[PDB]
Formats: sequence, structure tokens, C-alpha cells
Amino acid sequence: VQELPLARIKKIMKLDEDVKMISAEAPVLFAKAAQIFITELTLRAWIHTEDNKRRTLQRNDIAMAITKFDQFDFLIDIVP
Amino acid sequence: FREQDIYLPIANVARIMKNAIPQTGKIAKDAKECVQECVSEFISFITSEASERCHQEKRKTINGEDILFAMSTLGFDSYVEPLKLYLQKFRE
Amino acid sequence: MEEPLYVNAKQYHRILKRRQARAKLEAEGKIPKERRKYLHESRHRHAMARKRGEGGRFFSPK
DNA sequence: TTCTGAGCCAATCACCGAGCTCGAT
DNA sequence: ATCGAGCTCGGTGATTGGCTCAGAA
Repeated sequence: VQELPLARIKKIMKLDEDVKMISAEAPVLFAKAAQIFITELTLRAWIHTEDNKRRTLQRNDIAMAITKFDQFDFLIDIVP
Repeated sequence: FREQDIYLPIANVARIMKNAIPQTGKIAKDAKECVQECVSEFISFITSEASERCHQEKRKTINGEDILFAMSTLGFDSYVEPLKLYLQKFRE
Repeated sequence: MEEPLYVNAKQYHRILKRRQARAKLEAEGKIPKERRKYLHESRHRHAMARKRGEGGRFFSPK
């Protein structure tokens, strides 16, 4: 039911010059992966929003989840 | 390079974000913009491992196994089954 | 910007090459440094054109 | 407290997906 | 043979901003 542009997921993978041909199944997997990712990042960040007694989730909520989870370590110079 | 060429649509991102939270809740623009950047990094991140392992096996096309393997390699091993599962209800 | 095993062990080496990839795109290609207010000239002109109801919203029938 | 910034509407049109042709494995 | 890049084409949902008061400060 959910969705995300497959074409766009591809366009993004193909930013890399080393990445030349891509199977059909791949974006399809990524659609769902990104969906789980975006889902479980937000979920984590919101804790930090409630912790602080806000009702708006904000940039810095996010950074505060990234710093508190090893699996997300790869975004470090993404969000300083 | 345009924004539309390198990020997922913001409204698609917000939609999902908004699902993850109290229905009453709110989200900063800068917050959405941010996850949007992340998700794009996440896409690129798995790929470069997959591209490494995929060219390392003397192939030219990044496929299913490639991703999943890359995910195990980088600690997303938890995502692995639910994808596989979701990978059996859309293909033939 | 630099560090050793003070990050997920599993992930370390990738982060590193992906730093390289970007530092390339930055140096050479085109990574937009800042966000644009809007994305398409036409969708801007159209949003500016739309009749608006009360509250600055779009409208709806009555 | 003061005052910044997110949600709310839905109509156009850029972009996505479903068809293709062609060249590779 | 199968399976992907790259066109084209037509159908459609992301994109879009002004006023108001949640709610960040």
C-alpha cells in the first residue's frame, strides 16, 4: 500500500559512477528499507521530543537519536 | 544537480514520518528536510558496500542478495528478514 | 572531520570511502550548497494563482 | 509571557511507471 | 533465452503559500 518512487531511489543509487547496472528487485527492497529506516529514525527522535516536553519534533531531536544509536553512526557528517 | 534528482520527495518522507508518531504531534520543516537528507545517505551507504561486494564477485548488476548481504555487513541485519518476507509478495 | 574506531566497527570503512565520494562531488561536480525556496517555476506561479478561501487555505465548495 | 513557524486546503503539470526497442550475458 | 538501460508517452499525486494560533522560546 505504501510506496516511494522507485525511479528516484534508482536515480540516487546511480549517483555513484562505480554503480552501473541495477536489478529490478533492488529499488523495491530499498523502498521498504527506507520506509523502515525513516520510520525507526523518527520513532527514536520523538522520544527526545517528549523527554523535553515539546509537541514538535525538530532537527536537534534527530541528531540526538543519531548520537545514541550505533546502527546510525554513518550519518555523522550528514547532521552536525 | 537539482534537489529533485537527489532526494526523495519531501511529502512522501513527511507522510511516513507522520505515521511514526502521535497522530496529534507536529514536525518541523527542518526536521523533515533533515530525514530527507539522511534517507538519501542511507540509500547511498548500503549501495557502496553492495557495489563493492557485487564487483568483487565479478558481476555487473547489483541484485537482491547483494543488498541484503550489505545490510548484514553494516549492522542492519535486523531489517533482513522483513525485507525478504516483503520480497516474496511482489515478485515472481 | 576524522576518527578511528569510535564509530560502529562494522560500518567504519564504508563511512570512510563515502567521505571520499562526497569530497569528490563537492570538489568537482555539483552538490547544491543551499536549499531553494521553491523547486519549479510553474508550481510557484500556480500556487500564487489559486483562489484562496478563509484562513489562507485553498477553498472548498459550499 | 512574546512572536516564530507548521498545518491546512486541492489544481495544475513534472515525474513516475508500464510499454516499448536493442544490445549485453 | 533472460534481464537492464534508455527512450517515449499519458495519467496523476507532490508541490505549493497566506493566515492563524499551537507552542517553541
